[PDB]
Amino acid sequence: STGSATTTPIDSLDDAYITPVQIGTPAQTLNLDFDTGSSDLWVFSSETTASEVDGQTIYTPSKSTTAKLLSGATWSISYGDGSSSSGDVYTDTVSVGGLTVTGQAVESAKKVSSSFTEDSTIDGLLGLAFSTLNTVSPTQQKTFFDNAKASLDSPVFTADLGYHAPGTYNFGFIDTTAYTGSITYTAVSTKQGFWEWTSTGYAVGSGTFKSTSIDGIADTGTTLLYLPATVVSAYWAQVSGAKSSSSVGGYVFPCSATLPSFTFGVGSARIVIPGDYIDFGPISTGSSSCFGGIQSSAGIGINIFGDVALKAAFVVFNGATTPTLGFASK
Repeated sequence: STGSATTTPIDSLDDAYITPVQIGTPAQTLNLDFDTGSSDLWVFSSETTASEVDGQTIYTPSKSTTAKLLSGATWSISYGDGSSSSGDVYTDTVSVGGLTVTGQAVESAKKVSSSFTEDSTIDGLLGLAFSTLNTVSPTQQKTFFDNAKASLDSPVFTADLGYHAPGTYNFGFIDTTAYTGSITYTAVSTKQGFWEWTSTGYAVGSGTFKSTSIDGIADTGTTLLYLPATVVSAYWAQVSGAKSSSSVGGYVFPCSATLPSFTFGVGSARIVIPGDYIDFGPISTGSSSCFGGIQSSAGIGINIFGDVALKAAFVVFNGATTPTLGFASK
């Protein structure tokens, strides 16, 4: 089997991407944030504290003939940005782009933090990291990809995120029309539960390539590119007037600037992030100070190749027995 679903930015900044997901019988369609940096499929639901719902579409398990309470199971998750959610668990039929999993753990939120409430466009998350990070207790549950794997033509999914445009998540096949040149594959460590890999270096604009190992995770659920302070300083030093602002929470730059591109290495291959991808616009409405799309990972504890980097590439998440990551230009 295969599946193919369109993923759409939630706003004009590409802050996140939503993908329609069919849950239950008859189908309830929720728009979920596909997140290769976590491993829980959780949704706004009929059980979510009413004051914490503001515009989201909810999953109502009582209206699904195939929903079953997973008795005794609870979940609770906290994300790198400080947000969180928790609740109980149902199993139900879940379909993505024509690909169906029966018995999928659907984590029903009783509580969500303000950040989720305030985002009316995201109805939940669908985790695509390794199932070892799944937070369901006392019986850990498998991701959608993990459950689908054996049925897939090939044990892969791909992320093709757009710049200010829709893109595609595919399951079970590689669309050879979706990228240019060849795909370069690189080793993955699953030791922390992430799609963790080592970039071979970087360049800033038309500058020379610096060969240096940068361990990081491929994370569709993170907006920006978070890299070591040395790398990020080297980038923003090429933008007149750019500075790190503790009041704003990172690097800002004059909105009048033209940003340089940023290149990262995948083996001997190179992925170029155009300068425009690194512009996240005014820090506040009407401001002439703009927020940078490359920020320091110092104090995160890990480097994150988030959407800013991934949307510059066609990315293969290979879930074979020995997992790997593939990157192609597009």
